[PDB]
Amino acid sequence: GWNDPDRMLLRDVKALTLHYDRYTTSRRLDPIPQLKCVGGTAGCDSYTPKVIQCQNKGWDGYDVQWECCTDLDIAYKFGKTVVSCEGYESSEDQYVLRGSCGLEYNLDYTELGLQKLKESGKQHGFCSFSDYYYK
Repeated sequence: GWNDPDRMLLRDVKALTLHYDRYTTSRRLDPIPQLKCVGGTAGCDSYTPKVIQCQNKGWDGYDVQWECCTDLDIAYKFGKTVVSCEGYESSEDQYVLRGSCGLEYNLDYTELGLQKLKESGKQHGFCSFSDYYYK
């Protein structure tokens, strides 16, 4: 229904700001951290971001295509990343619950980082094109 509280069309979400110490909203599932390191060849004990911004590159009429950019040591990159929001009524819903979106990322060594296995102190801007998980 068009007055259903906290109901938003996923394809029209333009951007996200995700915090490591905040939880997602959830009605059907279970709140999770908005921003979570879930693995990687460098592990989640290396530097981890506290906030990540993601843009929906298809917000102006197309399917969702999340791009999440940050600055990391040149030793590191994001591996696979996954954005996921809670479908309002089900995982098949094109409407999602406001506040329910979150990012999971893996923190890998780059091919240069694998040579050294520690931080260089030099940084690079890096963008991940996330896969989307329907839930």
